[PDB]
Amino acid sequence: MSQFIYPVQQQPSLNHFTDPNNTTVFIGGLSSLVTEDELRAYFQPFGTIVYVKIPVGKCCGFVQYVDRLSAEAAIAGMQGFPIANSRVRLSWGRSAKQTALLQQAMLSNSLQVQQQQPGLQQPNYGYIPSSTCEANVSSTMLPGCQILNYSNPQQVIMQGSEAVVNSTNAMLNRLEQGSNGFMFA
Amino acid sequence: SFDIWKNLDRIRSTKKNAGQFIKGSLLILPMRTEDKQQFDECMDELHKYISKDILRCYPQKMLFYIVLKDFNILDSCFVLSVLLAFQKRLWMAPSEKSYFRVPKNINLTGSFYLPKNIETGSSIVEVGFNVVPDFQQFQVKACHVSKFMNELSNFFSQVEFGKCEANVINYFKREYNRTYSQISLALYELPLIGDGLFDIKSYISKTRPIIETSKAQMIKHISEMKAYNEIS
Amino acid sequence: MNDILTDYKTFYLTHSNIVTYESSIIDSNTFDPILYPELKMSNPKYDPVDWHKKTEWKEAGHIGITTERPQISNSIIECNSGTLIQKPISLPNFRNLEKINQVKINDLYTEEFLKE
Amino acid sequence: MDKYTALIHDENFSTLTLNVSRYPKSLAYWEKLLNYIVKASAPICKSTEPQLLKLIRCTYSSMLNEFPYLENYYIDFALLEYKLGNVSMSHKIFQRGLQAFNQRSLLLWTSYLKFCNNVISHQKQLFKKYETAEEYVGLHFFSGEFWDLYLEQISSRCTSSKKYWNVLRKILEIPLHSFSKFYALWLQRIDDIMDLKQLSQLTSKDELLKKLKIDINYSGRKGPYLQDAKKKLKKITKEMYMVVQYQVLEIYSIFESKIYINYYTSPETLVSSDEIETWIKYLDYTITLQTDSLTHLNFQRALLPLAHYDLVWIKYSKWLINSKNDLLGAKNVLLMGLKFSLKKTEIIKLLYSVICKLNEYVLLRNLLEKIESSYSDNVENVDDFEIFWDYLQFKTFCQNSLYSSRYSDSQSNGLLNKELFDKVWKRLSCKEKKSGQEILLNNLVQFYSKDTVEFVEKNIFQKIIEFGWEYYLQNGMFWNCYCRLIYFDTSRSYLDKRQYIVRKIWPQIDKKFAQSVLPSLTEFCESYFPEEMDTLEEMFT
Amino acid sequence: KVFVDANRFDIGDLVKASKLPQRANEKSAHHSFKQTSRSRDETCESNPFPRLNNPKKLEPPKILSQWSNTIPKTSIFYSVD
Repeated sequence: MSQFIYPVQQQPSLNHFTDPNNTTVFIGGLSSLVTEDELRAYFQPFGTIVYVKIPVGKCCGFVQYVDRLSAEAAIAGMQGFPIANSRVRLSWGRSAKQTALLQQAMLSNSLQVQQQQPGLQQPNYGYIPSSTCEANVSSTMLPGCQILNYSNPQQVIMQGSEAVVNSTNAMLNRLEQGSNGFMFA
Repeated sequence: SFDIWKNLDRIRSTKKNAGQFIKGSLLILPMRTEDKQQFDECMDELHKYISKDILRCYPQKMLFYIVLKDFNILDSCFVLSVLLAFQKRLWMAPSEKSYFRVPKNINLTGSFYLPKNIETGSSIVEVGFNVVPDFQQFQVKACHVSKFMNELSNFFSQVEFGKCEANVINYFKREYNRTYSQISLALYELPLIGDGLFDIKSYISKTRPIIETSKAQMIKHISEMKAYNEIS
Repeated sequence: MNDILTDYKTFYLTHSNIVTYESSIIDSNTFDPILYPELKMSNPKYDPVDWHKKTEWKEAGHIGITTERPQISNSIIECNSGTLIQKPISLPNFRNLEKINQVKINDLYTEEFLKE
Repeated sequence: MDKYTALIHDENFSTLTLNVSRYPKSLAYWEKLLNYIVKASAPICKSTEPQLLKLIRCTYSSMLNEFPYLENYYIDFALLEYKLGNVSMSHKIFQRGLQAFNQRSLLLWTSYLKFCNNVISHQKQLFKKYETAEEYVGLHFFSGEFWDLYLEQISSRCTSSKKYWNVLRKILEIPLHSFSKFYALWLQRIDDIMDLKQLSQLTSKDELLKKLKIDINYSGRKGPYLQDAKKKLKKITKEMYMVVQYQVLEIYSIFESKIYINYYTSPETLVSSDEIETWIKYLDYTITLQTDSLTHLNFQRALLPLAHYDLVWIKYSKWLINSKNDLLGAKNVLLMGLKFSLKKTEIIKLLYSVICKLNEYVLLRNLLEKIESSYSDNVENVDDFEIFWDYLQFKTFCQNSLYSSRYSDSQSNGLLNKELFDKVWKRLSCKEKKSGQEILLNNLVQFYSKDTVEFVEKNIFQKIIEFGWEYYLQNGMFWNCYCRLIYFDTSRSYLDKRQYIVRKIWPQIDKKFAQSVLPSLTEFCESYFPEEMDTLEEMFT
Repeated sequence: KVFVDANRFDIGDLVKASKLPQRANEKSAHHSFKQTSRSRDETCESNPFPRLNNPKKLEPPKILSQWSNTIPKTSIFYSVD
């Protein structure tokens, strides 16, 4: 036979660490004084967030981004940052239903098998990953512009030129209003 | 002390053959002014000591190319100090109107170019990613003047040049003007992107179905991701 | 923090001048009020001021999963061949061949949450 | 008539030329126009019409100004100029094409060296071109084909055969896609060693004796001593292979399996989101590894599918700013990114701030003059607000620094300068056609001094009152900004400002507008005047 | 124009001259493939979106078969298919 052959390798068995599609972030070490909106305000600018939830009393939370890129920017950006006087340990975690399935498999100790988080269905042309929109469009769809984006919660909206106004506009709102106390987050 | 005659004598004293000229030596400093008149006044006050052969000024037709040929190591200190402190003092301390005195709070910042075929074997750092094709750009940052005089001495004491052509200066002028002409044209193309110069009509009928199916894949991914997450 | 930096940039540009700005700069911190808000826009723990025992190296391709990589200790791929021809090339020194199959994972989600 | 005039009086040449001239950036028009010109020369020869050849050279060179990253057309224009006979112009076309890519391109270096081989005929210089090519493009993941070119030139030309070992030992450490092939060459080329002195080809004498315990000057029976030596060197190669195989299989499995498009297409092509994500992650990996030749090569290698986006122009600029500490480098990256990218607003913002840090304010004045000149001295009327607002902030910085203040306590008059205030009023006067009205009011509020508050109150608040513009009067943010202007005056006392807001301002707004104004105005009131919150509620019900 | 190698400007005529007299066409009819030549007149309008199922992945880097147990046993991520 020939001296050059293609390499072959074993699969690494699919937990939440070895899933390439996993976009949810386990934040651990939460301070129990921090709400879901206050944590959303921390993890918002890294991407668009499918959902943010905090288990009652369990001193940990989850943030589920839309992209893998956004989530890795989150884990690199906010690692050991003190959210309300307690340093925060970030890692990959699973969802809510997947966690319920792992706990019911942990009681019966039967299998503990995970399944893979869904992917977008490549190729997508409009989407530039890790890019956020806050709120009559005639788009020419030329490439530098961002034709498509995810609506904040959930829907698919086309970004425009006008949105760089709206974010700035909303920004001045939470500099003023949140200063007086009407949103702590 | 912020007087350049005092530093120039200070560095004539102690720098181990600071008078000797470097063979094959070429420094090009392109600078911009918004007043032609006061800049020409500075070049007159400069040429009274610099001499016509060693230092030249070529105006592009505001941009002025300041070229040093065959300079001594001591001579480069004097010229670059006067011109960089002038370029700064136009904004910082406009009232003082002395050329050979650098007022306090001026940090000298700028860039110069040397020919590419120099071998060097701090405060003057060579740049990665240089726009001019056959020249090397160097940047000087935050030098008091006492520190900048010292640093130019330690820089041109080491560096050693070789064999540039007679008309290398015209080549630098031509290439510099090409790059800034290209970026000016790039700014004039800023309003014109949609359909002024692009055939928007035929583009849109080609990428309309693609963004439509991409949108459908995104909404189907949102539903599929809710059905993954929710317990129900 | 993103709001404070954007509004203070707009405030600083509209309300101050080049004299105050160039006095605000000292290069011992490399703080400058126009560019430093732009660089630290989304990096909360930004400061401007052996790189294989760091945890940025160890989990470079894959985040959360840390592995010691085999690497050649004296590696000549920076050297050009014209200077490599001058004198004879040393044999390679190595590092971490034993650890190519061991990879470790700091599974906080299993321990702190499911196992509680 | 000749073949040129038969070409120039063709009906097609008019339409093809004219479509290119209408739509410069669309590139299918340029390719149809160029293919038609070249095909209407049935045989290209040294006697074909010199007017027609001059027309061909003008067409290709203008296309390579419009689209400077098309590698295949730099090669094709060089090969056409070769066929016509002058190899000097083909040299200059290859070097022009290498210059468009900052020397960092594998296809142009590979083709320029396969060309150069035939026509240099000076050996030191031909090899110095390979040593120049290797520092820019030699660490490319697909750069195996370059190293094949360099090794076949060495093995034909050199008589000594030490240069082959010295090149191949370097190639052994690069994590190339085709890394094994050069391991197989080293293994065969070790296996054919026929005595002890040849082992000084491999490394030095002292390293063999000290590290591997082989003596080359061993005199004795030399057969089994040589077999032992070859077994030891095959082991040390096995460990080096094992390192490089880990590198290459990691890079392939995460990153290079995922990128499908490696070349520039046209300013109208889109890239899938997957490839944008893996290019961003693959650049992050490269920046971690800290090989600067390879980081520059990978940014240049990444700009090919997505030159026209701007996320990598920004990213490459940021890497030069904070990881290499180089601002002139980052200015040159962003400045070149103006040429390529279609969006340009984020690049201009970041480039303004890079220049301001570099203390080069005259260049900032020239870029502001070119942006006001690009909109015909009429930036106040631009549809996209981000251009106007970034322009206006940095123009205000230059303007406060350029003209001394008119107001007390050295309070630099930002938007209250007759050059800038006229632009702001001219954009405020369009009322709904323009986009950014509340941001502009909300920044005009911020003056907080008696002289400044009086000017801002009289010129934009009283005047939009007396003109009766219904857009501003029904809008809650107008009244809120006006109350917030007066309330934060450091001059006026508390009873004075509460008196002014409740007694003078709040009657002026119409009662038809209450349903539009009361959400915002309440939000002022509860924030600062809880006591007067009855009065407001009584005034509008 | 660069990679077909029959349309190049340097060896385009030479590949044309190199073919053969081709006097036995029975070998040409015995080989029943289509020849499928690439013209020089192609523009970028054809193939607008290359990625719409038209390409296949890059082939993995080949390794030495004698050293095939050198490889790490399991890959890092779980790649389906």
